[PDB]
Amino acid sequence: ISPIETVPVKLKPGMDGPKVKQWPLTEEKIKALVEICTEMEKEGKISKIGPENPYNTPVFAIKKKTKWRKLVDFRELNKRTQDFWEVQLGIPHPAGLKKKKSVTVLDVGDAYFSVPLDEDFRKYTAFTIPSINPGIRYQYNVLPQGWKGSPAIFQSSMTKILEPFAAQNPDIVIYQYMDDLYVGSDLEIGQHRTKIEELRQHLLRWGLTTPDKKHQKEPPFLWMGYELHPDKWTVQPIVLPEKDSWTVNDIQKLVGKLNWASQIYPGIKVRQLSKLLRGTKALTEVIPLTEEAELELAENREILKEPVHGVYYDPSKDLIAEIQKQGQGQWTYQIYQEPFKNLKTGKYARMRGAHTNDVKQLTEAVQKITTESIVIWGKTPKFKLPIQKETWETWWTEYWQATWIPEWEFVNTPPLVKLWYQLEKEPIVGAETFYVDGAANRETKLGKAGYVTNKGRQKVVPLTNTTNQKTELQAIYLALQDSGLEVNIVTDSQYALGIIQAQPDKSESELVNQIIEQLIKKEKVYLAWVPAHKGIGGNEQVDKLV
Amino acid sequence: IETVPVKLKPGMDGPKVKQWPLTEEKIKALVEICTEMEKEGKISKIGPENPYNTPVFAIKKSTKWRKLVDFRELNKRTQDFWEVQLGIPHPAGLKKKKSVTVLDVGDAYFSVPLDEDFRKYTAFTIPSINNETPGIRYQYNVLPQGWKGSPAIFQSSMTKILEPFKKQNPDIVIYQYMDDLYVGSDLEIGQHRTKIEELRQHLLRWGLTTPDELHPDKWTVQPIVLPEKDSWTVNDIQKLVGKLNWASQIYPGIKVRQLSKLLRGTKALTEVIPLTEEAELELAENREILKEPVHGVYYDPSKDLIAEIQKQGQGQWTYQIYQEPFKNLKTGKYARMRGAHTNDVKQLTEAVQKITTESIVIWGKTPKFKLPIQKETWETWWTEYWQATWIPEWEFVNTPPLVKLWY
Ligand SMILES: N#Cc1cc2c(Oc3ccccc3OCCC(=O)NCC(F)F)cccn2c1
Repeated sequence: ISPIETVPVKLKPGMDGPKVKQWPLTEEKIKALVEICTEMEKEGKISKIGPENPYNTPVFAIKKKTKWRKLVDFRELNKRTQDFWEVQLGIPHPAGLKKKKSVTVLDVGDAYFSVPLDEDFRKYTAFTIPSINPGIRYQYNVLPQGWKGSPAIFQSSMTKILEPFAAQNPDIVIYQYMDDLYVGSDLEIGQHRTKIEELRQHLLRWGLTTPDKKHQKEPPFLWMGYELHPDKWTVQPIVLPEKDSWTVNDIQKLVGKLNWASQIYPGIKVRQLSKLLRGTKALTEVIPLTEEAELELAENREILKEPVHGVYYDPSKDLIAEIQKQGQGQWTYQIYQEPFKNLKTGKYARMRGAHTNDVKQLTEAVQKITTESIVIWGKTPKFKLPIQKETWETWWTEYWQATWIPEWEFVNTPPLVKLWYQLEKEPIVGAETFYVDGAANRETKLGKAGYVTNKGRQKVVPLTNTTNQKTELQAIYLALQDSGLEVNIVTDSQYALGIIQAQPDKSESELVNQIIEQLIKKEKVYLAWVPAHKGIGGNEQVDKLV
Repeated sequence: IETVPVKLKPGMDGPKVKQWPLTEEKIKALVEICTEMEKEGKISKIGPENPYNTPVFAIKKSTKWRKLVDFRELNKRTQDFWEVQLGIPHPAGLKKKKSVTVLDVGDAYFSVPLDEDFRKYTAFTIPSINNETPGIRYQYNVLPQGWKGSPAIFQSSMTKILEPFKKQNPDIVIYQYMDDLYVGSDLEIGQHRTKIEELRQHLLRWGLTTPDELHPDKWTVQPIVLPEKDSWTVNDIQKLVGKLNWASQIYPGIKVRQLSKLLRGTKALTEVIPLTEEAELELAENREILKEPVHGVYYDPSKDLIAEIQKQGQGQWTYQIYQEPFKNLKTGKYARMRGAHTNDVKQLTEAVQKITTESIVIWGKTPKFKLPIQKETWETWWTEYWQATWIPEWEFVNTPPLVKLWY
């Protein structure tokens, strides 16, 4: 229907067009089919064909959610056609729009059939209506529905069609998206309503129907699970179901709705709920709920009780993001230009790695935020951060990775971010020296831990249900319990030396947590490593004992 | 100018790499840059039946914006059959010259048309902010900078232009990696810098413009240093025995049996132990085997080079280039000097760039770096100090060292 220039299309190299056999179908529909083919051929969107080079594609039909509709399964032609540029995977985030007084939503109908199909490629869309026995032989002249090439071609066609209208009206802004156009303008309602009328008249000269103002939608706008309001945006109403049992499926659909709402409702927590999902089993088992999971969901219901809203972007104002701790390896942030209205909100969780500390998680949060600001606003924010310069200078000086830390100002809001202890970097003079070691049996899984100190002291503790890893941290925990506020531990295991020197303040293992509690209490600890089984003096003894 | 036909290795499709989100400022520079380039004919806009892509970045070469294209993937899918077909051979004498200046001859390529059927694989996208609009799509019509095929195809012209200068100066080494000429001499820095301006003028008066120094004389595997101390402790002999035990994986003729008896009973860490006759003998015998280079370490022209970098503190970073574990072909240490106007990512980025040049001079190929940095962090700021036109491969070693001081 459009005079648009076609886009040339090829078949995947060394392939050929789809040659499928039409299945006999119920004549009740066969005649219902031709009431479509003739009313489509009259508008030119298909055309009858002969027996020349016939490939074929199957075709079906079904009722309507009054008017039976046609279906063409291009699943085989789709496989053989060339590849195209990928249509827009993402969408704009409302935090990122800038308000435009009057906004108008136009959806073009028939959009794929308004756009023509490249001539030499039409012969591979051939399809056939059956009989009882001959057969009607058709083929497409416009972008067929559910063909692989239709979305990307139509998007490019539409883009080209707008281009002359934009060059005349640099005052107005059009967002394109699938079959919709969203037109915004800082024009007074009479100029704006006139320009919209110019646009629809332009598009109809290229064959593209648009709704009349009797059909022009009006705010609020329900778009991609949002509520678009003339001065504010929010998500759709969230509904958290109340069930006794919970399916593995059911838990997935809830952590879904919950993550969605965290864009704008601050405080959403989703740690314990997806800990339950760590089952990774198939999707009908009724997973039982934990008490912490039952508590978290309660708390989310209390945030979602009331409704909350977000502002739009203003390019003349600064961009500021804030981060507050929530204790469970869970962090939360709000992005705003004004202190009573957020642009958007969100959370971060270090569900990667078994041991971590707060400063490193804080840095990873700053990193998440910086990536997201770039996507949405084209810039990075200024950070309002609950940590102090001397704290951070110390960690990123002594860290092994390189880290990049933007300009930030310290907001004094508890809970702060601090270093909860520091290992000494040289041995402590006038402190005992524990020579810890530990060992376990891979079959029995019994093992043991002990130490020997320079003051002649000696212990050995038996363990059950352990591993050379568990018992090696168990040795170190032992030396800590039994010593002064200053202690010199000396160990032969690289694993245990690895965890400790990382300086974690939180962990999955309760053993490591108990070691952390002891290290916070101690006033000085020097940890030291020697090669195992190298007759160095000190280890040799423990190894025997243990 | 007729076009050299260009073919991928058969069964290889074109590249499809995701475009990275960019600052608004950078997008403006690309759109300016690309608008001029479309006018001079170098690149053209494309349609939706072109599925390929290649990332674009904007860097600062200066107070003007240069554009950098990451042709890494398209190089693997074409040039791997163009190290063989039109390959440029590598002189093993360049590492041995006293001075080596590097000249940028990237403009040459932009005159030469690119094979019409190959252009579709040069496609790139200028992204938009907040997915407002599918980006601007372009493809090249001329030999693109950063593609490894541009200097293969332009070789014949380059050999011709250079040869009148090669005759006058038969003792200068000229090597071409990508868009850069490496010129190495044995002249005094005063005379080297003269000869370079002669070549700059010869080049400029044959139509080849270039914008207006290394010393590979101390480039070897730096030896392992045993701390020399006047007095020793139980802790210092533990650090010493632990180091020498790790070196035994490199120099297998190391005996630590004498030093380990020197602290026989369980003794306090700070307890000072004097060393016996057989101790200093085990220390000095091991010092001489650790200042003398390794046996069995040969460059393999079929394996990749691998460069590992570790952060040392106070603006110091040490590096190791190898192809097999522990057979280090090269080691060094890089230190910045940018006061308090230096940060961790500025220093790592210059480290990578300096390591890649040494790699190019010595072997004619670049390593693949095992980088100590969060991946998303690097994918966000590396372009802020990238002054180079090539881009090495890298991955991110989220596993810590635990070694450090051993280097
Ligand atoms: N159904 C629907 C719908 C409408 C839009 C949309 O609106 C705009 C269109 C052009 C220019 C600016 C626009 O937003 C600026 C902020 C604003 O005020 N938006 C409209 C709200 F106040 F109604 C943008 C993106 C997706 N859309 C989906």
